[PDB]
Amino acid sequence: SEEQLNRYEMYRRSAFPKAAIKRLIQSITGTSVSQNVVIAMSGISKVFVGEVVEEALDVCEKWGEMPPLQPKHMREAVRRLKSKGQIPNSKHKKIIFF
Amino acid sequence: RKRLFSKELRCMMYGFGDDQNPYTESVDILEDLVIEFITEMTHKAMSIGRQGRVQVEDIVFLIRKDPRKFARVKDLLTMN
Amino acid sequence: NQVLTKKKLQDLVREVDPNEQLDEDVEEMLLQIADDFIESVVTAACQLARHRKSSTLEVKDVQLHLERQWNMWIPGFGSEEIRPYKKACTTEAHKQRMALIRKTTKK
Amino acid sequence: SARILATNSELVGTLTRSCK
Amino acid sequence: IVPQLQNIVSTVNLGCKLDLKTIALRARNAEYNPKRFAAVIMRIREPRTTALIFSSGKMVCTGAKSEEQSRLAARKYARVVQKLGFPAKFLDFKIQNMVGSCDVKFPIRLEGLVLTHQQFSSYEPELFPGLIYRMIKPRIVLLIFVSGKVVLTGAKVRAEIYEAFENIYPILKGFRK
Amino acid sequence: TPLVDFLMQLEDYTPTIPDAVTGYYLNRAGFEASDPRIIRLISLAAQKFISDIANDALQHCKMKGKDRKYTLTMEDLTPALSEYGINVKKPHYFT
Amino acid sequence: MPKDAQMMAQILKDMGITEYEPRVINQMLEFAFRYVTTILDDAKIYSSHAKKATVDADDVRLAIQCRADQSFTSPPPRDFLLDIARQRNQTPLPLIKPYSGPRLPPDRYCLTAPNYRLKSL
Repeated sequence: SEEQLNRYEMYRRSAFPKAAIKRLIQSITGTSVSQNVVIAMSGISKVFVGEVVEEALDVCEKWGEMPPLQPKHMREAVRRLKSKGQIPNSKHKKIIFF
Repeated sequence: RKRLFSKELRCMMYGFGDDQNPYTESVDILEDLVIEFITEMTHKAMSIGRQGRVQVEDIVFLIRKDPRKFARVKDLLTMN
Repeated sequence: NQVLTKKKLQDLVREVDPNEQLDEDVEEMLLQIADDFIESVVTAACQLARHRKSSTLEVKDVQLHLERQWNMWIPGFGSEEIRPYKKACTTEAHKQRMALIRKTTKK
Repeated sequence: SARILATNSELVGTLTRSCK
Repeated sequence: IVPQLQNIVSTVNLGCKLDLKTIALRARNAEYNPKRFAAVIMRIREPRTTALIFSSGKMVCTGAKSEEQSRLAARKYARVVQKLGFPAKFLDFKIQNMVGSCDVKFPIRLEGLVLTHQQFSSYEPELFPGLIYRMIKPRIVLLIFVSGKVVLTGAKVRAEIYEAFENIYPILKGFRK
Repeated sequence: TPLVDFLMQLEDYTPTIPDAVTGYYLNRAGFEASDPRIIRLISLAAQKFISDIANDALQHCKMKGKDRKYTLTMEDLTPALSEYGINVKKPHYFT
Repeated sequence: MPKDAQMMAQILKDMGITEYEPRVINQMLEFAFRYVTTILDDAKIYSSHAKKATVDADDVRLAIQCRADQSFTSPPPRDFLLDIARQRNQTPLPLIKPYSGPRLPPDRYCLTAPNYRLKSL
């Protein structure tokens, strides 16, 4: 239609800027990264945003609300993703044997 | 901290079906989630492989388990 | 002076499966679990605040207790930029004692 | 390169909203 | 619409082995950087043209904008090598590549173009802001942009560029914005 | 039923862990396994877990670069176990 | 025998343990290495949270006390078991019906159930 073609345009053309993530990663490493790191790390974070919004619209469709996304559907989105191990936290030393 | 992903993330939520005009608080939650994800991936990458260096190989091992993200990394590298 | 009021709890069950009821015993136990969680998190955060030689509970030390113990990252608040991650401060005494395990093993 | 992003500030996000 | 050529890459064998230091020291506008690349980079001015001269006597000539201009610049490079003292014959001259570009005068919508021709078109916005469409029969690579500018590369003759543009024009008119 | 479909697929796979070994560790856990397909599913799940830990260890070993024979040293197994809930901490150099 | 395995036999001898397996001393040194490198794990997280340079003694003192609730949780105290009992010990004992056959709880607390199994098709 005429909205699906505009939505497909924003699904492809949108990206995080490489001039800021290269500034963001290098504040964590200390020295330097490469261009093929920033190209991949800018691409995984678009999949991760698409992992949340496609699942936060499943929370909103499950409850009785409309397309505008309140934060109620966004804290619930991170809760359901973390219970399936999708959201990694490297500060919780987990233990499976008890 | 200011918001470094305020205008970029509003195009992306529209790309996955949200609205043309999302809420500022929802955009803020998404920006915080993206920063936390990038930080976690960078620490694990520094630990795995060459200590103190984050490489594409380390990032690929880290994302190997999740199918959607692994496919995207491979496609982007091949297209590049 | 109660924090959960048995209507916010009922909507928390209605959002999961709307054809589901709790019994009086289950409702009371869930309220008790909520109260216990609040008390533990608050005490630990207050101990971390006392440690920072401060007298104000910020959000930076309710973060560190939920992440390390309860596996909870509450997204929509934001932190300061994390400092460059120090990887290995291995000391000289470990660099010379572990260089004796290999000296006996291969030589 | 900047024309793919310039149209990404005219169409999406015209008014800024909020929520209680 | 006609596509005008912008770049012609040709190659010519001189047949005589060259030591590059005397050519770099005697000839003008000659650049030699061995720790970087193993050829002599000499530019002329009348036809804005650049030659990489190699030590085995093979020369790559690039920058001209027709076949006759590329051949005339290659002859000029051969005679400026000749007059230094090397016996240089114009053995074989072959044009490796011809590059042309054109404007089709309307904005193009690339998402339908990758939707209906995904066998021959690889399009990734993030890195390159363009769509690579590979024509199977002409053997040309076309960078199609959203603003309407098309770049045709990877051709040996002029008629291949012309036939590839006449091939890809009705598809682009069918996908006007 | 996903579990039933998986059992139908299993009607061919034979696990490395034998049924008497698995059928004994269910006896210490609290039941005598009557149906010999439940034993097979549990054994296959355990086999998958061990295989994943070992393969992650092999991947760390291959990444350090030595390419002839791969030894299952503790330096490759200890980071490979921490991705699951096994946190070993072995000492060295007892003073 | 290092000086901390020579002292680990002294600790078990000071208890009522005179006859132990020789594998026990190798086990009680792995537990004692895992404990101090978990306290000093948390004592480095708390030093950076208060933003200091070294690991002081008040960081290790907090790291000891803030993991005596999850890593080494206790059986319930004597002041709590007395209060739970003395309200349970005040309701009277009920009377017994004369002929009820097998005396059992209600059916949702017992293990009597039809206990199905798959049709081996």
